[PDB]
Amino acid sequence: GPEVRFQQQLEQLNAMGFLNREANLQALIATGGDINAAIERLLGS
Amino acid sequence: MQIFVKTLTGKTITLEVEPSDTIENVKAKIQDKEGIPPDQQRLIFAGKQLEDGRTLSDYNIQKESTLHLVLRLRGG
Repeated sequence: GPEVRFQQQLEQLNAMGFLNREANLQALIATGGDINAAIERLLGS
Repeated sequence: MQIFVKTLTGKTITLEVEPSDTIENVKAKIQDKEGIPPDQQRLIFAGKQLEDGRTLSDYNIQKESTLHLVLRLRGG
C-alpha cells in the first residue's frame, strides 16, 4: 500500500531534526501525505 | 566561507557567505537566486529556528555545515 510514502516522508522530516515518528505520522495523516502542510504543524501550526 | 544549504533535503547546494553578513541578506540571496519570497522560507538549524540572531558569526555557523531550508507553497 501507499504507507511506504508516509514512512519515507518521516525520514525526510528526520533529516531536518523532527526526531519523532508518531508526531510526523499524525502531521501527514492530517493532510493525506502532503508534506508541506505537515511541516508547518511540526513548526507549531 | 561556504555552507551546505539543504533545501527540504535531497537538493543540497553550496552557498558562499561571509560570517559578518546578515541573515536578512542570506534570505534575500535565497529569494533573488531561487525566486521565492522570504515569508515562505524558514531556516532550521537541527530543529532550532534561526531568528532574531543576526549573522553567521552571531550563531558561530562556519564551513561545510548543513543548514536546512524549509519552503512553503501556498497550496497547489
